[PDB]
Amino acid sequence: PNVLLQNLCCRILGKGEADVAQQFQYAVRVIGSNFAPTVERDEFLVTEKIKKEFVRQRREADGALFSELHRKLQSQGVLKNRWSILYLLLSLS
Amino acid sequence: ETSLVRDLLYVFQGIDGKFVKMCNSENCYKVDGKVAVSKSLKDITSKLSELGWLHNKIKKYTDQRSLDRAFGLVGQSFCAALHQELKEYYRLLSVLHSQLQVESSLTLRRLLVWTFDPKIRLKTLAALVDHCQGRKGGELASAVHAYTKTGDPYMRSLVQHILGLVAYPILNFLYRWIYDGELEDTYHEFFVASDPVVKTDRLWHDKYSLRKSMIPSFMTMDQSRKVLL
Amino acid sequence: MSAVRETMDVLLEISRLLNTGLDMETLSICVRLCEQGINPEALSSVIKELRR
Amino acid sequence: ETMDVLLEISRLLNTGLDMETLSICVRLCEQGINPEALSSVIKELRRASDTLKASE
Amino acid sequence: SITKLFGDLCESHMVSKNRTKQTLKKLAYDTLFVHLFQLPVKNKIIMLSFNLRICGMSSEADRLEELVEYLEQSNGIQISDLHAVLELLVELSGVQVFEADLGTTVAYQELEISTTIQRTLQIM
Amino acid sequence: KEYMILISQLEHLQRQGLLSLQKLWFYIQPTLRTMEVLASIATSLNKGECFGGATLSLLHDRTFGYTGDSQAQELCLYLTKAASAPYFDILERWIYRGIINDPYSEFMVEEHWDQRYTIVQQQIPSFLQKVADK
Amino acid sequence: KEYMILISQLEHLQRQGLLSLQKLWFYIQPTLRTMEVLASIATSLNKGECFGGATLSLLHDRTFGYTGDSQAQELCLYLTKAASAPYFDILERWIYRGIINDPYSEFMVEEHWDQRYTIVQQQIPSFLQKVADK
Amino acid sequence: EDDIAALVVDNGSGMCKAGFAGDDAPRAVFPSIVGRPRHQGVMVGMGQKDSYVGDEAQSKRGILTLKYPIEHGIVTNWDDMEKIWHHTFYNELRVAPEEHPVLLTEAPLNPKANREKMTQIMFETFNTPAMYVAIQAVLSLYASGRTTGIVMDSGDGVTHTVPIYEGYALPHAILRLDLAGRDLTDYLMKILTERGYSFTTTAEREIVRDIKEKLCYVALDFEQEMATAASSSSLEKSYELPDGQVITIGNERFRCPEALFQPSFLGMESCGIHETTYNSIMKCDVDIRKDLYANTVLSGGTTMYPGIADRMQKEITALAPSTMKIKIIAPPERKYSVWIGGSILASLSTFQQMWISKQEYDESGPSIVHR
Repeated sequence: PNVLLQNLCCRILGKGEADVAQQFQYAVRVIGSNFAPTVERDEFLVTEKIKKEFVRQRREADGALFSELHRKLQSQGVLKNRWSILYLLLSLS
Repeated sequence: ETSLVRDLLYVFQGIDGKFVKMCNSENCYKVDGKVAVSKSLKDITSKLSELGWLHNKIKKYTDQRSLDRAFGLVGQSFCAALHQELKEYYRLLSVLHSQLQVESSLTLRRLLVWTFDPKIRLKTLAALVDHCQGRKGGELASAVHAYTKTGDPYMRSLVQHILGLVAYPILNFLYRWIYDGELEDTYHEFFVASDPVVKTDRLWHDKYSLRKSMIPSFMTMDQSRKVLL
Repeated sequence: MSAVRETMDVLLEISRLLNTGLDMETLSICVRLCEQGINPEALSSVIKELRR
Repeated sequence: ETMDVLLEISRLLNTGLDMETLSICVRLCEQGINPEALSSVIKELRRASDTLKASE
Repeated sequence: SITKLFGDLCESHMVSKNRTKQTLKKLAYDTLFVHLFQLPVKNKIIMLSFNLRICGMSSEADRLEELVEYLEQSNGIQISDLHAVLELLVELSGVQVFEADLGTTVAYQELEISTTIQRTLQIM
Repeated sequence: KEYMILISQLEHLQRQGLLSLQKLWFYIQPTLRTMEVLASIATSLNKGECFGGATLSLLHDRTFGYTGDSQAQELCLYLTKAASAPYFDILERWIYRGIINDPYSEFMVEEHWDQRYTIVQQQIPSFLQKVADK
Repeated sequence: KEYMILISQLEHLQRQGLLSLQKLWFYIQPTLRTMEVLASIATSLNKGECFGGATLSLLHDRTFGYTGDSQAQELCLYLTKAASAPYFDILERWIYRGIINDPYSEFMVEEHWDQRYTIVQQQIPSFLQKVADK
Repeated sequence: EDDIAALVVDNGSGMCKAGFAGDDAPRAVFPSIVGRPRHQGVMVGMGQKDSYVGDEAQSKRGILTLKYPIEHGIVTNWDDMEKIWHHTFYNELRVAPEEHPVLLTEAPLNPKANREKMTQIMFETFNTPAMYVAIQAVLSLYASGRTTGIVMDSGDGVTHTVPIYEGYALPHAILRLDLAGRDLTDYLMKILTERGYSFTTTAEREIVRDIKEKLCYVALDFEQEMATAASSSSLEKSYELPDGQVITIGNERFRCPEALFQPSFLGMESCGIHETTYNSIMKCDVDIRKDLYANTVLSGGTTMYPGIADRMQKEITALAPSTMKIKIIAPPERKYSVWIGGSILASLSTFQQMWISKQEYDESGPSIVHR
């Protein structure tokens, strides 16, 4: 938990292990107050949102492909909290 | 058997039980109503009466306890610590009773040694309320202090507890009145009788006088005139 | 392990398509957290502040 | 001030140390005595006191 | 005066006499040297305050961070390796709102009663 | 709210029942202490009919009186503090600009040229009339 | 206390029957060896009506003569240390500070250059006279 | 056992400090002397005896001639060196070392031909079952609860500056500096002579070595301390020795600790204490230098002053870089810091297979010290 959270600050900022302290406290607080998901778990809602977004930009070809790739992510059977990851990518577009 | 275990329990928990106890010193311990019964009932029925008397002494002081706070700030502080050590006696009453229902077997002789450990506690609080009936301070503080002047290093912790809680309004009058000179006494329960006298601007006329007979014994005389000064 | 590689590949490709600004190492870290049941909302919020 | 602040932190982190032990520990830290070595020494002393106290 | 302090330390945790003190001194030294032979404190503190947050000790987390911040912003006045004092403390670490506190304390009072009853049965 | 929710916590111990009249008396020894103090404050306000500054000095008198009984102090203290933060807020709005407003006539300072006010002495703050003259 | 919980221990066995007079007497032989020395302690305190160092003197010579049974030596050793850690604490603050509290004439050296301090021999010590002089 | 029955003999550089383990000060310390009669006759003073040694040679020092078996820290003669070991075990302790292991000390710069020599003496002559030869540098570090650092041994011997990294010393950083405390006490007599008070009795000169630690004090910045003397400060104390001779301090108070940094008052071109500190660390490996700045330890009988701890601290930064944390660990006792480390070692758990016995001595002879 802690180590991963720290490594993230370290990596994106491109600064070393004890140089991330101030951000490290901000993330721990933001994470600490809203640690767990507050919204229902439902993969389907996110896939539809990601597909409306492509529709919205008329990048429909990238949308069609995105469905193939999402199906591929599911079929491999490796992840379990697929929704969260996809929601995190979508939020970051 | 088990009925005589319930019968002393109600007498500890309060008064009466399966026959009438109501008597305090009209007391033949408890009425049987019969005597065809064992003669070992006369010596278990004397052990039944002797915890309940010392529970009721602390209780009648707690009955006279409740006031807005009138005649003495110290008085209900002492009765507050007798309510706190009253509270400890009931937990020792609930662990007896827990034997009765299923969780087992009872015997009066084992719950006797579980009441023989409250008995050095609640007996000396029954002597401690006997020193002072009074509510006025600087003598309740002299009462709890005369008991650490007595021996027995296992009731010396139990009165020293009461001594720390009795002292807690007295010394809260003192250090604030050293720094500001604020006051609240209207019984003169502090060990300095704080201005009773008619108000005239000072010329060396006595307005503050200690009025020796409100001095704790957890302070001494040369320290009472130092803090008065 | 094989499966895991292929899975990271899909994830990297999805990332590229959605033009998010995540690379492989940051994304692996993001995935490990999410899988521990982390609130993605809160997490996105941290990540945007970290990119600023 | 400073000794009181450090006594609250001791309680929040559940380390159970009062002002006496804290003052002894502070003068050890100041003499350049390693924290990690000391946290071990302390774990052993608690364990040992409590053992001696239980046979009593 | 490393030598007094360590003697003081052996006596403090115990709040006959010479025999015990020498034993404790030996324990203490043996452990100390063995350990010696064999990150900055702030990131460790942060990890702990993070633990406090997930466990929902937020108020204590807020206070803890604030106090550490206060010591950092202070110049030391009687401590010369303030960082080490913090690290040692650190290395020694370890509605339905109102019914939770009441439920824990009531469960504890019942428990205390059970352990005292188990003790009373046990002596027999 | 904390009084009525504890009775439900011991009613979870009533589905596994083994509570006694004597075991329950132990939980009831804290909440008779809290409630008897709550009753003796409640009786005095009826007898007075006090409101506004007449409540404020009455609850300020219980902060003195219940010194030396520490946990009885905590509710009588809490009650004056929660009665003072409304009161002294109507005071502070008069310090930042100049608003005297009396909807119910909670504040003592009545509003009338000559700059008359007159306080009243019926109702007064937690402290004495010297704080009134200021 | 420590007599009467060992009593109840043996009555726990009596909740099943089995017990005869020589089944119980493996308890009576350790208790009998304690009491029989505790009763020969107890006569000299009472009819002596001793107090102070004089009390320590009777318990010290009883501790010397009962070296024959280790169980007998150990009780009067507990008796002479539970009677001396009070009396050691009064002399300890006397030789450390030089001020004493005796509200019951608790020490052999009573108060009241030429302010004479009189040491009595009715609290005649277990320790020698030469170390009592110092 | 050996937990309290291991003997700690710290053969220092002028005083032998013997005692039993699990104490914080030595039982009996006294300066090591022997005395040899020239012509034997009728004696005077203490009773018939073949040699007055030690504390029966310090009681009479004008009927005998004094000879230290330990001179400049190192054993010069080995015959008389056994005679002071004989004195420490049987008079100033009393136990036979044959049932009780012995922990004996060494210099950080004695030759190995000398080191096989002290092993040959304890095994054969005193017939010890086991013993261990231990450095004085590592013991004083051990009383200060560290395992690494440099100790500033300034004793009644050769100044040592020994950086030890994890119980292993750097064999290219142990400087032998010829300042001794006995050099300062001797310097102090000859500037007392500029005040007009001259010695002529050996007994008055013994109290010079006491006064050096006793009356004499150290303030920060000597240079302004003589400047504050020119405006007539209070610092001048006059000890009275019953007789007409006076030992005063006041204009020689600050020159005598100033001679630590400046050997020019002694008339030489040698290194000072801070200087010989700085030269020793400046030839140490660059990766473990940091650990030596933060674990500076004062030790010995020369740096016995109330205020020399902070003088060395304000003074050492002005040499070494300031991107080094230098912290002066100054114990108030430090003469006995070698001994407290030697007793604590007897009570070390990891020492019960580092003992050098007679059986391992029987298989490889006196090169078992190579260890």
